[PDB]
Amino acid sequence: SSSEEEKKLYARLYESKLSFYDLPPQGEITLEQFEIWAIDRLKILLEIESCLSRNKSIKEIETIIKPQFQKLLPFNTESLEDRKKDYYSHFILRLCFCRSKELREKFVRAETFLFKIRFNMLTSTDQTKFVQSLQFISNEEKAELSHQLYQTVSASLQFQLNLNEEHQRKQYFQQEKFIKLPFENVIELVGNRLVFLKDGYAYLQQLNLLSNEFASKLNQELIKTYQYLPRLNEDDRLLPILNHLSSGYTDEINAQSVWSEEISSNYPLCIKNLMEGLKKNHHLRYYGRQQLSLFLKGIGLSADEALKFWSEAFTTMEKFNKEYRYSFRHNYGLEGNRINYKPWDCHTILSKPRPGRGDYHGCPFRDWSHERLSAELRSMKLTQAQIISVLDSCQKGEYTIACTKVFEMTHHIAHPNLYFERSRQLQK
Amino acid sequence: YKSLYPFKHIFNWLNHSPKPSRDMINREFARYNSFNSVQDFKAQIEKANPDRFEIGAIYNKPPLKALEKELVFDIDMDDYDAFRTCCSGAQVCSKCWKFISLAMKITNTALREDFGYKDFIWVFSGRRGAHCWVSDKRARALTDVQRRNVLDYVNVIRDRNTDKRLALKRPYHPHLARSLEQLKPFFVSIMLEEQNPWEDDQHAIQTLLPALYDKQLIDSLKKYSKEKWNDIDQIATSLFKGPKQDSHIIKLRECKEDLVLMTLYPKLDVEVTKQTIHLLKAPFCIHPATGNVCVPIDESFAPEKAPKLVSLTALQPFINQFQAYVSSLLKNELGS
Ligand code: SF4
Repeated sequence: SSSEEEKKLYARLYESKLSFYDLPPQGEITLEQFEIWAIDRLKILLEIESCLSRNKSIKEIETIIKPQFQKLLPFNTESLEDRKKDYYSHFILRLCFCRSKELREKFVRAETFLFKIRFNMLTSTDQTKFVQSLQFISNEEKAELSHQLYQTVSASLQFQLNLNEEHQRKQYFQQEKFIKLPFENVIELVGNRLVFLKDGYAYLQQLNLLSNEFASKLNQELIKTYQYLPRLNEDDRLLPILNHLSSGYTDEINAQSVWSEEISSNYPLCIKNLMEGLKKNHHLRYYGRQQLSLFLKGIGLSADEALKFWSEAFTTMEKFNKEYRYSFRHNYGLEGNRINYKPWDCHTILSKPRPGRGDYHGCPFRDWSHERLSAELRSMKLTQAQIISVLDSCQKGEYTIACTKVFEMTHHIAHPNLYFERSRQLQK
Repeated sequence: YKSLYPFKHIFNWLNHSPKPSRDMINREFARYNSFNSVQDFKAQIEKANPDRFEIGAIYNKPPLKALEKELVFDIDMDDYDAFRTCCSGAQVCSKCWKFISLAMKITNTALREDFGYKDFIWVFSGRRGAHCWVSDKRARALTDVQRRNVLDYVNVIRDRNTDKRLALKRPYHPHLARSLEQLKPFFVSIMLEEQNPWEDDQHAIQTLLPALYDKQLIDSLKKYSKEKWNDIDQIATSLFKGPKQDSHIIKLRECKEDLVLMTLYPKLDVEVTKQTIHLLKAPFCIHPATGNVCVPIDESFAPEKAPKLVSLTALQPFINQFQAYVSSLLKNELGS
């Protein structure tokens, strides 16, 4: 499309500053802006999810995503570059997260949160302007049903528009419109008596309806995007991109427990071999110690139970307090610059120098032989063709796919902690 | 079961068609029983000879996933026990029947002016209750979540303890205002005079005092039903002087409205309503302990009117009432 056709298209599609993002895009983009825009939108999503995980309230979320709006993704600024930026970034995200149901759920939730924040951000005129372009009840039906709608919506106006004064509520209720829909679509608002109902028709708290409609349409579109994934999978320019963006979003367990089958049943091969070495030799070398320590932190072992277990495995205390206690406490960030060092991933663990005699660290899909790997897989009750598949994955330099392979057959993962997490989630 | 239960009317009611359908083939009878026709219905009921048989949901398979079942409501006097003097224990009369009459009036008002439902009738429970059956297409296939929504819309009284101030949300939701402007005139004539439960001083301190907000006014009234009702306002105006009279008077109005609701508002059954799978005694079943007929309830019906265990028997008027209802239901099904 010529720049005029695309100009008119985005004028029509972004007549309102907000849209449910209904149709596929129209144009071409150089890969650099592809990455910049995807990263901006993903980072803003990550920050919003960080805000919600700690249960921050609405206005503080607005305030904290305001600067990332002002820096990363401009809003309410008429620059057509801003508009196409946002649109393309969103649909790239739809490409990204459509791969798994957990990821689809999180993406739909988070993009609907974006919808929410953008909506409360906008002006009244432009709010209703988006809402216009699902039937608005007539002004006559409004006047006839005036007292009931006033009674219903007065409390919501008080709590949501800080309209403590009654006169302001009357003035805005005069300005407010009302929509008519069967209550089977707003039963959530019905339960709390947030919307008036009449003869099986709900008068809508309209923002919640708009947001959940958007969310459901988003989920359907995202499932469809996953369905059509193989027809883009020939795009060798985007599969690294989509994998990178997908990975971009990534006591019961006690010192005595980590030796129990209920706890080590979920381990990957690396951690199993590290446990085996720690049990056998009653000592590991620096790399195995660090890998295992940060892993056991990632699964959730307490610092005191960590000291307990590590001290137990060495069947003197003097040398411990002399040399190992400080290092172990430094590992948990409880020393020095106070850096709770995030666990090594399969990538960082592979980035470590290769293991030798007395070493057990690394990715055993690399550091072992096909003989030992295959014997261990047979011990895991795997079939023959499964063994050929795992070894074929290994031989191609692809250790992580072999790991996720053995996972799916004993029950994309490049993190032992998320390996354990998914394994436990399957039991929960 | 051999002579008096009108199987044809019930079959045509629950079949949703003149011809037998999966709405009848795949419905549960209590567990997990189903019939294919009027004839097999009669044969199995006669052979089993049950005290009462309960209506299940329509399923995909002959009784297993539930497809449809009519929206239902069950109400029992037990939740109204702390507010009568005419009857004790499990006895009933037209004085305590006014409670169910008012509750059915409120619920029917909601279901008609509010939910668009049209084909709903009330079935007497046999001893002291009334059962609602809403057979419109929308309610029959209503999901569990939306059934929870409709129930939670209908049952404002969620706390069945009579020793606490309700503290309802203010100002009223429009249905609440409608229900109060319906029930308020009746409240005097029933509770203040005919039942008069607050004439007893101990029942008074147990019920009429906890509904108030002010401890000082509570204690003043304690040291000091229509008479007590007026005395509450009198001592309220006596104890609250100054510019702050207005808020106290308004909240006293609201507390009195809350108590009138607590006394005369629908207190349904909350479990017969939730899940579509659930069971309820079929109409025209016989109560094993009393022997009455669970006859359909009209506006003037009273417990003494229900016949005790055919066209010239007292059962016939209820049979014709059910006939008219089922014909209207079938014509509405054709319309849908
Ligand atoms: S691929 Fe990574 S997670 Fe799997 S065993 Fe090797 S190091 Fe552990």
